[PDB]
Amino acid sequence: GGPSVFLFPPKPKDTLMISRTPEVTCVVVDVSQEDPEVQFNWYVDGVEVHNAKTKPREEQFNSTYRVVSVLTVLHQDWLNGKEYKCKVSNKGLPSSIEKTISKAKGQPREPQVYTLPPSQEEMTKNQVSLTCLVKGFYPSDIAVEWESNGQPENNYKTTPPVLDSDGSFFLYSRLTVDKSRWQEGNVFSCSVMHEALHNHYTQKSLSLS
Amino acid sequence: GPSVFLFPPKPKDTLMISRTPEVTCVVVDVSQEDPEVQFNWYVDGVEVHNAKTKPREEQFNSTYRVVSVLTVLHQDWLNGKEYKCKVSNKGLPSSIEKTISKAKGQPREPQVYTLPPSQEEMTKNQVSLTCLVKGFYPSDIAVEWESNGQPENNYKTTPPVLDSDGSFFLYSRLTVDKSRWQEGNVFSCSVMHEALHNHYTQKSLSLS
Ligand SMILES: *[C@@H]1O[C@H](CO[C@@H]2O[C@@H](C)[C@@H](O)[C@@H](O)[C@@H]2O)[C@@H](O[C@@H]2O[C@H](CO)[C@@H](O[C@@H]3O[C@H](CO[C@H]4O[C@H](CO)[C@@H](O)[C@H](O)[C@@H]4O[C@@H]4O[C@H](CO)[C@@H](O)[C@H](O)[C@H]4NC(C)=O)[C@@H](O)[C@H](O[C@H]4O[C@H](CO)[C@@H](O)[C@H](O)[C@@H]4O[C@@H]4O[C@H](CO)[C@@H](O)[C@H](O)[C@H]4NC(C)=O)[C@@H]3O)[C@H](O)[C@H]2NC(C)=O)[C@H](O)[C@H]1NC(C)=O
Ligand SMILES: *[C@@H]1O[C@H](CO[C@@H]2O[C@@H](C)[C@@H](O)[C@@H](O)[C@@H]2O)[C@@H](O[C@@H]2O[C@H](CO)[C@@H](O[C@@H]3O[C@H](CO[C@H]4O[C@H](CO)[C@@H](O)[C@H](O)[C@@H]4O[C@@H]4O[C@H](CO)[C@@H](O)[C@H](O)[C@H]4NC(C)=O)[C@@H](O)[C@H](O[C@H]4O[C@H](CO)[C@@H](O)[C@H](O)[C@@H]4O[C@@H]4O[C@H](CO)[C@@H](O)[C@H](O)[C@H]4NC(C)=O)[C@@H]3O)[C@H](O)[C@H]2NC(C)=O)[C@H](O)[C@H]1NC(C)=O
Repeated sequence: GGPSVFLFPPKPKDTLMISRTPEVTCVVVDVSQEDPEVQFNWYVDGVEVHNAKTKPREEQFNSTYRVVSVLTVLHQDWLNGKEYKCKVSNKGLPSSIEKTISKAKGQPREPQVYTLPPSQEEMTKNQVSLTCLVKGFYPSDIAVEWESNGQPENNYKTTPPVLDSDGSFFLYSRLTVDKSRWQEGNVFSCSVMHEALHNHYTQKSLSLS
Repeated sequence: GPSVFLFPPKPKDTLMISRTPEVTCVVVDVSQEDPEVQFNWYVDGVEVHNAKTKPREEQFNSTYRVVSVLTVLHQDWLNGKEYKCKVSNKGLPSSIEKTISKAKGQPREPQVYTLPPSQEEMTKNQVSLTCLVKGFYPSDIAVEWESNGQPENNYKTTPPVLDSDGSFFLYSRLTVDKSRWQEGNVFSCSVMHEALHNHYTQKSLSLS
């Protein structure tokens, strides 16, 4: 047999906001009962760190255990492409497993944000679609949000990023609103957060006029 | 050990009786040590034998790639019959089994809306023509663009997204030169779905 190790990147919104906390997560599955206490070693560009909180064994229904270690990272380091390494080993055993992760390499490209009002044919329905097109960005790590008059909006869905011909990404975010709120003149805003934007943030408004 | 993958027929093939839909079972990572691979097809439990098998293929990583294709009936797929692929090989200690069928559920008609480019995009050399297709089920769908009867090629489509009402939506973006849009050419977004009358609909989009 043998345990498996998976490494997960922080959330884009966490890396692009100084006030939030980005976390790299290392997950070990298929740990047997009589396996020694799993130990973790974290490395940032080869340099070992020690500010990683490790969680206890979590029994799964397939009679294996699950162990999770979480490392807090600096926004500056992750956005500069530093390499994070998770070294998993049992206490005593010489076998060791390593996994690494880092940001996508490549030239960051600034996204272009366009807002599209609902089609004239959709006005007959009870609810209209507000469309936010975000194209031409790299890497694909991005966060899109909707809001109106300050408060966040709730009923929106965002497509996965699609790789475009020029090597950049684009996606669409669709906010569904009641037609009444669109005709009453309310202002809706599409917030985009990407590392290639000024202050990692831009915003485009959309209202009936 | 090797791995097996099972693919559904193309949505365009299942929505036109003039075309032929086929389920595709692909066996990859077969080692040259053992080239013998056996297929067994089942349609709602009943085994069939009318499926063909493409001969082996080389790979840049010193592996093989054998394919088996079963032709299905349009009514059989749209009714939800399960299709099973049982791959037997010496490289597999027990035969791998893969099943597939159309998503069960009440079909829902797609709404298609064409959206012209944003005013802010007119400052670029190319503009974006957007086709919103929402409220459809199942996710099997085909979206194409054409201008003045001839098909367009420079478009990309997002994968279907599960909306909160249990239906799917997607966007298709046709990229055209700003000149062509400004000259008044008519572009059409074609959508093919089983819940549509004649399985086909198209919405146009022009400057005036
Ligand atoms: C015993 O059970 C455990 C627990 O499973 C749970 O319990 C059982 C009983 C069932 O009920 C399960 O349904 C239930 O989930 C089993 O543990 C599982 O083990 C498998 C592998 O054997 C793992 O699969 C991997 O999954 C990752 C993604 O995992 C995320 O998303 C899952 C849902 O989609 C979610 O369940 C996971 O917890 C995890 O969630 C993430 O968590 C972090 C932090 O917690 C969070 O920040 C994230 O937001 C969150 N994400 C989401 C979406 O929620 C998947 O990525 C792996 O695929 C990679 O590796 C494959 C090789 O193993 C490879 O084939 C793939 O192509 C892919 O390869 C990667 O590709 C990327 C490209 O993008 C590349 O960059 C990478 O380098 C490359 N890596 C490699 C190695 O190739 C993989 O599929 C399960 O996650 C894991 N579940 C849990 C809960 O831990 C255990 O296997 C069982 N044991 C036995 C013997 O049966
Ligand atoms: C050696 O090389 C070969 C060949 O690779 C080729 O050559 C090398 C030299 C490189 O240049 C490669 O870049 C090049 O591709 C390798 O064979 C590959 O093996 C991998 C697996 O390791 C396969 O990946 C899977 O791909 C499927 C989708 O496959 C289609 O799309 C591919 C492009 O995306 C395309 O290349 C394929 O040919 C195939 O195309 C289809 O062809 C049929 C034929 O008629 C056609 O009808 C279809 O229309 C057409 N489709 C398209 C889209 O074009 C992908 O879906 C798989 O992901 C699932 O499986 C993972 C592993 O199980 C799992 O971790 C994922 O999470 C995911 O899980 C699935 O998720 C869906 C939805 O979420 C769910 O419904 C499923 O149930 C679920 N399944 C499971 C099991 O969980 C997977 O990524 C490659 O396709 C395959 N390449 C070819 C050409 O077959 C070989 O691996 C190499 N070996 C070594 C040792 O290196």
